[PDB]
Amino acid sequence: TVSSNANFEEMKNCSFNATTEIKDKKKNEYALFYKLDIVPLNGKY
Amino acid sequence: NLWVTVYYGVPVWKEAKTTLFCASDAKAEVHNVWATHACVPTDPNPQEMVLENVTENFNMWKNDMVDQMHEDVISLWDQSLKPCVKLTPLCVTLNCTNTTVSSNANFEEMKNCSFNATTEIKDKKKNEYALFYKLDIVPLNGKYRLINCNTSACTQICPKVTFEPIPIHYCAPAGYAILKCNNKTFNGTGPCNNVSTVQCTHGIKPVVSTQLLLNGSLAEKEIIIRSENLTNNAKTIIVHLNESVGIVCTRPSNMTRKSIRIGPGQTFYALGDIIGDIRQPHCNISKQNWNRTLQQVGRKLAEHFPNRNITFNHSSGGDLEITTHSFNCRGEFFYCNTSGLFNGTYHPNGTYNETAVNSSDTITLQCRIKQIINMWQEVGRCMYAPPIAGNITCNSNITGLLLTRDQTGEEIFRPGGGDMRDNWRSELYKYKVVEIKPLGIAPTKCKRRVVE
Amino acid sequence: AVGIGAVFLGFLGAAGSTMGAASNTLTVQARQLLSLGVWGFKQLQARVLAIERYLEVQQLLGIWGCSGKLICCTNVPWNSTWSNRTQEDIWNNMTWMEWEREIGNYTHTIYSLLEESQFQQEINEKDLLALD
Amino acid sequence: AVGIGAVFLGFLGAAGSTMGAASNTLTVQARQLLSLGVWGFKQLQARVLAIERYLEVQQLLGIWGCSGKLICCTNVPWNSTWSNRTQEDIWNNMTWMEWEREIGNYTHTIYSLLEESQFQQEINEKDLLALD
Ligand SMILES: *[C@@H]1O[C@H](CO)[C@@H](O[C@@H]2O[C@H](CO)[C@@H](O[C@@H]3O[C@H](CO[C@H]4O[C@H](CO[C@H]5O[C@H](CO)[C@@H](O)[C@H](O)[C@@H]5O[C@H]5O[C@H](CO)[C@@H](O)[C@H](O)[C@@H]5O)[C@@H](O)[C@H](O[C@H]5O[C@H](CO)[C@@H](O)[C@H](O)[C@@H]5O)[C@@H]4O)[C@@H](O)[C@H](O[C@H]4O[C@H](CO)[C@@H](O)[C@H](O)[C@@H]4O[C@H]4O[C@H](CO)[C@@H](O)[C@H](O)[C@@H]4O)[C@@H]3O)[C@H](O)[C@H]2NC(C)=O)[C@H](O)[C@H]1NC(C)=O
Ligand SMILES: *[C@@H]1O[C@H](CO)[C@@H](O[C@@H]2O[C@H](CO)[C@@H](O[C@@H]3O[C@H](CO[C@H]4O[C@H](CO)[C@@H](O)[C@H](O)[C@@H]4O)[C@@H](O)[C@H](O[C@H]4O[C@H](CO)[C@@H](O)[C@H](O)[C@@H]4O)[C@@H]3O)[C@H](O)[C@H]2NC(C)=O)[C@H](O)[C@H]1NC(C)=O
Ligand SMILES: *[C@@H]1O[C@H](CO)[C@@H](O[C@@H]2O[C@H](CO)[C@@H](O[C@@H]3O[C@H](CO[C@H]4O[C@H](CO)[C@@H](O)[C@H](O)[C@@H]4O)[C@@H](O)[C@H](O[C@H]4O[C@H](CO)[C@@H](O)[C@H](O)[C@@H]4O)[C@@H]3O)[C@H](O)[C@H]2NC(C)=O)[C@H](O)[C@H]1NC(C)=O
Ligand SMILES: *[C@@H]1O[C@H](CO)[C@@H](O[C@@H]2O[C@H](CO)[C@@H](O)[C@H](O)[C@H]2NC(C)=O)[C@H](O)[C@H]1NC(C)=O
Ligand SMILES: *[C@@H]1O[C@H](CO)[C@@H](O[C@@H]2O[C@H](CO)[C@@H](O)[C@H](O)[C@H]2NC(C)=O)[C@H](O)[C@H]1NC(C)=O
Ligand SMILES: *[C@@H]1O[C@H](CO)[C@@H](O[C@@H]2O[C@H](CO)[C@@H](O)[C@H](O)[C@H]2NC(C)=O)[C@H](O)[C@H]1NC(C)=O
Ligand SMILES: *[C@@H]1O[C@H](CO)[C@@H](O[C@@H]2O[C@H](CO)[C@@H](O)[C@H](O)[C@H]2NC(C)=O)[C@H](O)[C@H]1NC(C)=O
Ligand SMILES: *[C@@H]1O[C@H](CO)[C@@H](O[C@@H]2O[C@H](CO)[C@@H](O)[C@H](O)[C@H]2NC(C)=O)[C@H](O)[C@H]1NC(C)=O
Ligand SMILES: *[C@@H]1O[C@H](CO)[C@@H](O[C@@H]2O[C@H](CO)[C@@H](O)[C@H](O)[C@H]2NC(C)=O)[C@H](O)[C@H]1NC(C)=O
Ligand SMILES: *[C@@H]1O[C@H](CO)[C@@H](O[C@@H]2O[C@H](CO)[C@@H](O)[C@H](O)[C@H]2NC(C)=O)[C@H](O)[C@H]1NC(C)=O
Ligand SMILES: *[C@@H]1O[C@H](CO)[C@@H](O[C@@H]2O[C@H](CO)[C@@H](O)[C@H](O)[C@H]2NC(C)=O)[C@H](O)[C@H]1NC(C)=O
Ligand SMILES: *[C@@H]1O[C@H](CO)[C@@H](O)[C@H](O)[C@H]1NC(C)=O
Ligand SMILES: *[C@@H]1O[C@H](CO)[C@@H](O)[C@H](O)[C@H]1NC(C)=O
Ligand SMILES: *[C@@H]1O[C@H](CO)[C@@H](O)[C@H](O)[C@H]1NC(C)=O
Ligand SMILES: *[C@@H]1O[C@H](CO)[C@@H](O)[C@H](O)[C@H]1NC(C)=O
Ligand SMILES: *[C@@H]1O[C@H](CO)[C@@H](O)[C@H](O)[C@H]1NC(C)=O
Ligand SMILES: *[C@@H]1O[C@H](CO)[C@@H](O)[C@H](O)[C@H]1NC(C)=O
Ligand SMILES: *[C@@H]1O[C@H](CO)[C@@H](O)[C@H](O)[C@H]1NC(C)=O
Ligand SMILES: *[C@@H]1O[C@H](CO)[C@@H](O)[C@H](O)[C@H]1NC(C)=O
Ligand SMILES: *[C@@H]1O[C@H](CO)[C@@H](O)[C@H](O)[C@H]1NC(C)=O
Ligand SMILES: *[C@@H]1O[C@H](CO)[C@@H](O)[C@H](O)[C@H]1NC(C)=O
Ligand SMILES: *[C@@H]1O[C@H](CO)[C@@H](O)[C@H](O)[C@H]1NC(C)=O
Ligand SMILES: *[C@@H]1O[C@H](CO)[C@@H](O)[C@H](O)[C@H]1NC(C)=O
Ligand SMILES: *[C@@H]1O[C@H](CO)[C@@H](O)[C@H](O)[C@H]1NC(C)=O
Repeated sequence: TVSSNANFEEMKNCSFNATTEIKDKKKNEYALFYKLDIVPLNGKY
Repeated sequence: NLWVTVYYGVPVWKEAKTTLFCASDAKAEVHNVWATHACVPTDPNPQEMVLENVTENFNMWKNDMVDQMHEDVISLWDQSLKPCVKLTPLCVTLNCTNTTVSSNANFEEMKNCSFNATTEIKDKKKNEYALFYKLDIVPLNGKYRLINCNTSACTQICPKVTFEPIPIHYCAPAGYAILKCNNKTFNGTGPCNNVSTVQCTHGIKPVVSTQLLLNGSLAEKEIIIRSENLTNNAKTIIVHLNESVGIVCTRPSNMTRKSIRIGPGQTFYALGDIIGDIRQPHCNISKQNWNRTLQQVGRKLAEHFPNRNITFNHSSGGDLEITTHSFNCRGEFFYCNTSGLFNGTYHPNGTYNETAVNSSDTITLQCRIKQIINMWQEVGRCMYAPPIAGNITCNSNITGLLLTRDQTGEEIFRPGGGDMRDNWRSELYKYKVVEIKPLGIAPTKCKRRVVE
Repeated sequence: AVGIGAVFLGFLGAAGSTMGAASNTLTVQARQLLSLGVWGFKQLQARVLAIERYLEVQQLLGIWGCSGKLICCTNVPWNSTWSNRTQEDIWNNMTWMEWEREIGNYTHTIYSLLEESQFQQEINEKDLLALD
Repeated sequence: AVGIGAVFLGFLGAAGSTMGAASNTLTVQARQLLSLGVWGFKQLQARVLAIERYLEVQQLLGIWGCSGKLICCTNVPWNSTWSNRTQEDIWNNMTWMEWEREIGNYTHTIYSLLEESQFQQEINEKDLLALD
């Protein structure tokens, strides 16, 4: 989401739990990935 | 008439750059980091010839030998650390607290840290406790974590290998030679009128130190001062002593070595507990041997800096790796607070008779232990030093000093290990690899005969 | 002072002496020529380096006709431009190191002349053997 | 029994025969001299080893003046201390292996003499050609 632009179905805002510097703790992080590098599942990728 | 003739095997040499290989006496499964067992035996009595009527220039600041073997050490260290455990799983929350036992009052240097460590089987986890020094753990917003968790995975030294400083000889191939100077008052750069040719060098012990050169060779005639540009204060100064001063350093404590399992096939050793009282490490230096030694070097500096008061002060500060005198003792990394050593100044005019200072007086020092080390002044590697059961004691001799200079009147000299390469420059200052050119052409009256 | 036969001298000996005196110690220098781990690679690189350096000198000697001769005369004459000093002051007043330094600029020209001269010594000799 | 020309014999042949008989089979031995993976390193180590061994013998031959000669006479005389046996019993009553074992102790002394003698053969020859 941001304010051609209509055809935005090539990059998706993916969020995941990424391990921090310490193994036990995990924190949420977000990054953009192209549609050619991620596949869906039976609504997660 | 004169004719041209060709001579083979003339005594002519030209400066060149070439590779070198190690050579050391047989020693004897025993494992060594330097792999001296793989080095070539040198000789009982190597051949050395003293040349005459020859003068050759020397320049140790542009010597490839120091640059060459500098890259050898890091490769050797990297070579031996590949088959060793990695301490990535240890990056877990630490529940540390004051150690309790029945000086002892100042116990804020080691904490009893507890954490959940994975057993042989991955799913199960059990609680374990170990002792860690204050310098290797940092707090959080009341828990602690290892310092290296956010920088890089830090490996472990396998206890099987020992990294004591075994002397080694760097020897060149055939067709090349190493030229050795013998002038007792030879500085870093200048002509040498007593050059002697040798197949290769003498035993050189690789020692890692910052402010003081230890258990090394001594100057013959007098104190030698070497520096590429003395007038420039941005370059380090190497001092070689003709009289050495002994140093005794120890970590007096019997600390049980406890093996902790952190994963399948992975096990690392830590400090178990303390049997007795808490007592800090220390180093002892005789007062007279240091006061006199700083007296002799003081007058030597007077010639280079005439009619200038010379004073020796402690290091500025900042990072602990170079501020303190870092060295090794049985595999334990020390960091000694060197502030009381440089607490005096030389007066060019005055009386300095040594009998005034009382004898049997030593200079006690405060030193701290850091078992997580990053080497070569680069954050790209680490190594966890395992502990040793019982108390250790290492005795050595101070050989040289690494000082730095920094508007009128008093001249301030401070200790500092600006670069690691200067440690070996004090040993290879009198060596130079050279290439042989046995071809010679000169005129003569002899003419080749042609058969008709 | 007792005498040394010059065969007992060490490597690079007589370097600071006169050229004529050093001409009697050529043998000792010739003897020293060709005397998985990290050390093995460096040692292996050293062995090939020694072989390459020795073979470079022998290759030049073979073309010049001094394949095995330690001291060999040639037919090309000496040019005064390369050196102007007399024979007396060359063999008895300076060392080999200074001499090579002086004429290091003309080394390329002399090397080509020896190859050209010796090659000419072969074709004309062959013509003489064809008259039988 | 049909005759073999001694050129058809294999490597190390005639080792158990007399020294005189084995002197006619020197050619065959000379021919065999200089005939990323784990194997490559060992194979590479083998190639350099063969070159080093072959060059060591040739270096000694060049100094002695037998640069290319397979059989070469010299000017140094033989010492009775090194060997006391007569010529008849040496070339026709024992093998080369026994001979080298017998005189293995005196090899160092003989080697130095050849260099000293041959080196002397060069300087005096040079003096003769300077009279033109
Ligand atoms: C120009 O420079 C020249 C070179 O410096 C110089 O020549 C030298 O002169 C001095 C002064 O005259 C000589 O010093 C004497 O040395 C004796 C020992 O010599 C032997 O050992 C030497 C060192 O050997 C090590 O280092 C070598 C380095 O290349 C290695 O090759 C060796 O393998 C060996 O390495 C081992 O040891 C190292 C540490 O030592 C170690 O790092 C290494 O890893 C390894 O373990 C050798 O160089 C020397 O070799 C020469 O001589 C032998 C024959 O002897 C030859 O075969 C060699 O080919 C070579 O030519 C020797 O092997 C000392 O014992 C001697 O001490 C006595 O004398 C002094 C002064 O007189 C006294 O202060 C001292 O106390 C001793 O006297 C005491 O005892 C006696 C009883 O014995 C008693 O009567 C007396 O009253 C007193 O109480 C002395 O120091 C030096 O040997 C000369 N040569 C060399 C090469 O250094 C020359 O003068 C200069 N001037 C010019 C040319 O004008
Ligand atoms: C500058 O140079 C000095 C001079 O060498 C160094 O001081 C020596 O350092 C070495 C290495 O640290 C010390 O060697 C150690 O000695 C210990 C005690 O040895 C004595 O006692 C035992 C019995 O306890 C006797 O058997 C022995 O003969 C001695 O009488 C040893 O316990 C140590 O053993 C280590 O090596 C063995 C080898 O197999 C291993 O199995 C062990 O596990 C262990 O790792 C070690 O050998 C030596 O004592 C020091 N003093 C002297 C006079 O040599 C300085 O350390 C050095 N400084 C720097 C910064 O380089
Ligand atoms: C060999 O060993 C001797 C002694 O064992 C050492 O000599 C000592 O050196 C220190 C350092 O200089 C002396 O300590 C003091 O140094 C002061 C330097 O002056 C500056 O700093 C003061 C600090 O307040 C400033 O006020 C001043 O303006 C300067 O900026 C001196 O000023 C001190 O003098 C005072 O004490 C002496 C005591 O001896 C009195 O006689 C004076 O009147 C004055 O009150 C003081 O000297 C120390 O005193 C020296 N001890 C002696 C001489 O016995 C050598 O340094 C050491 N060798 C080496 C190479 O270090
Ligand atoms: C991608 O998604 C993340 C959330 O997973 C967005 O992050 C939030 O963005 C909003 C609006 O920009 C902020 O108000 C929040 O504070 C952000 N939260 C976090 C945890 O980052 C991110 O903006 C999205 N980016 C795009 C390009 O769509
Ligand atoms: C990331 O971690 C968070 C918690 O740290 C997870 O949040 C839980 O997700 C499960 C999914 O089965 C829910 O049942 C819980 O109710 C969630 N808890 C909270 C507090 O929200 C999250 O599922 C993890 N995964 C992702 C992709 O965010
Ligand atoms: C460090 O802390 C651990 C606990 O995390 C201590 O271990 C306990 O010690 C007490 C008294 O010595 C025993 O009664 C318990 O049985 C121990 N429990 C475990 C799980 O070890 C340990 O003693 C402390 N060590 C120091 C030096 O303070
Ligand atoms: C180690 O593991 C134990 C359990 O195996 C953990 O104990 C739990 O810790 C959480 C912390 O959020 C508490 O909420 C639970 O109540 C604890 N359970 C029990 C039974 O004590 C412990 O936190 C882990 N970490 C450390 C450092 O011990
Ligand atoms: C250098 O140090 C000397 C002493 O080590 C200083 O000598 C003293 O100087 C002060 C003046 O600053 C005089 O009052 C004293 O009388 C001097 N001492 C003696 C024993 O006479 C000297 O001043 C310092 N500075 C310079 C430039 O030399
Ligand atoms: C004795 O002390 C004097 C101090 O005056 C030293 O010489 C003087 O040093 C100052 C340093 O600021 C110079 O300005 C003077 O010019 C010097 N005096 C002379 C005459 O040149 C002198 O070096 C000391 N003696 C010794 C042996 O060091
Ligand atoms: C030379 O050394 C002697 C050795 O003691 C010093 O003499 C001492 O001086 C102090 C202070 O004046 C006295 O308290 C001692 O009683 C003296 N002892 C002796 C044995 O005489 C002397 O001061 C030194 N010379 C100096 C500093 O110039
Ligand atoms: C250095 O100072 C100490 C101070 O304890 C001196 O120790 C004295 O030594 C003498 C002779 O051994 C004893 O009679 C005294 O009782 C000691 N003093 C005590 C115990 O307080 C030592 O002598 C001094 N150094 C020198 C060289 O005199
Ligand atoms: C950490 O140690 C303190 C020591 O008093 C203890 O109270 C606390 O419970 C420990 N942490 C956990 C999670 O048990
Ligand atoms: C450890 O001892 C120091 C000494 O003053 C004290 O300040 C600190 O609070 C103690 N820590 C714990 C956890 O008791
Ligand atoms: C070495 O050179 C210095 C000067 O550079 C000279 O004073 C000394 O005597 C020389 N050493 C000798 C001759 O042994
Ligand atoms: C070293 O010695 C030479 C000759 O004795 C001298 O010219 C030079 O200034 C000295 N210092 C340095 C840094 O080279
Ligand atoms: C060391 O050199 C200093 C220079 O002043 C001299 O006073 C001292 O006697 C020398 N000591 C030795 C053992 O050579
Ligand atoms: C040392 O550096 C200073 C910096 O200006 C320069 O003036 C001087 O010539 C240098 N001396 C050397 C390189 O010997
Ligand atoms: C340290 O403890 C061990 C084990 O109890 C003991 O053998 C050793 O003697 C102790 N250290 C000292 C200095 O007594
Ligand atoms: C070092 O000096 C201190 C000073 O009190 C002393 O307590 C300690 O025993 C000394 N250590 C030695 C001589 O090993
Ligand atoms: C060293 O000790 C002195 C006092 O002994 C202190 O002032 C200084 O801050 C200390 N420096 C370091 C790096 O520990
Ligand atoms: C130098 O160290 C060695 C071993 O540590 C020791 O034997 C020797 O006595 C020391 N040198 C001096 C002058 O004390
Ligand atoms: C020496 O070289 C010069 C330059 O080519 C040439 O002119 C001259 O003829 C040469 N001398 C002899 C004797 O050939
Ligand atoms: C043989 O060697 C001995 C030992 O040196 C010598 O005395 C003798 O003269 C030598 N024989 C001949 C013929 O030179
Ligand atoms: C050497 O040979 C002679 C005859 O060839 C003989 O008389 C003599 O005994 C022999 N020497 C020895 C030591 O056998």
